[PDB]
Amino acid sequence: VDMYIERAGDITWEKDAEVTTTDGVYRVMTRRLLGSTQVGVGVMQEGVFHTMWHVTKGSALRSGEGRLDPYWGDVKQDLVSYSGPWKLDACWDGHSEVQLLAVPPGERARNIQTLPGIFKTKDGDIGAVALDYPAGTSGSPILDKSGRVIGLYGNGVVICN
Amino acid sequence: VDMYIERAGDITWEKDAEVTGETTDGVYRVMTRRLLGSTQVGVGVMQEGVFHTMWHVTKGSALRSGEGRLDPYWGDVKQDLVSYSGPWKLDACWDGHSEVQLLAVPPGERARNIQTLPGIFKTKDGDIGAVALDYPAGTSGSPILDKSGRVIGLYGNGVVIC
Repeated sequence: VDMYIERAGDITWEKDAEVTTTDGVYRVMTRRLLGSTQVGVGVMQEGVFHTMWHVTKGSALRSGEGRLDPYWGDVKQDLVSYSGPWKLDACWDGHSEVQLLAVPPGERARNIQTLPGIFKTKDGDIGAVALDYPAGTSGSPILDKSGRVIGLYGNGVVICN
Repeated sequence: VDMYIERAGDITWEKDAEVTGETTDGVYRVMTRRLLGSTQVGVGVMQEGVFHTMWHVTKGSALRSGEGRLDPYWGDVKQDLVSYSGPWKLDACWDGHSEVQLLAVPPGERARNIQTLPGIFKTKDGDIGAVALDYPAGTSGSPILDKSGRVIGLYGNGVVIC
């Protein structure tokens, strides 16, 4: 039994993308007996690891030889930061295309340019990436044209003001 | 509490298996409710009014079942087990040579039985059976069955040898 993170690539906006403990994007992996599972994805920015609460459930993560303890979490927002407070502040303008840096289980990271739908929720309107990825892709970062993370896959995108 | 259980089917050995709300007994998805939808975090077993799953699935957190909150009764983080609303009821063990059936309940897919022979895995305390099959995240807790349909362990937790 071992929960660990594994670099899958850099976070950048890609110009010609397909259309429908260093910083970067990581798979969250779990080893239990003879099995190996991708349980999710997250973002290392300014030495803080960001993912969704349901991916880790606050469990400590191995990175390399080191160990990352949960710093901050909210089950309601379904978010968790490791080694530091939440660092992702960018919001979606509500009209611009975004890029999903999808990291599906057993597959390479790839950017996919897409237009979020607006979804009516309890709290109000939020953006959502309407794309189907297999279980364990959740936490994949959503990027604005400036390469800043505007949300995590499964968790939606907040619209500004 | 954002976690709830949902019956996925009956626990039985299937003859024609591939080879390699309800308070009733059976196999359940463990779901979390987010703003944009529900996510399957695990699977468990309702036997004799007690819900069994793995500690890492719920973290001891209360579940919504049917129209009633289930409170954790027993748990061990080390063995990675938790029973709800009563003590642990699953006592059956693996003989160490017989094939078993994994009643896999993968996220967004129907329950299916697959017949397989566990490998023997070395732990600190000794030898245990381990199902060598790859299922997506959220399939952990899926019951492993002897020919009598009794649960001999949960997927990702291995199978105690008698």
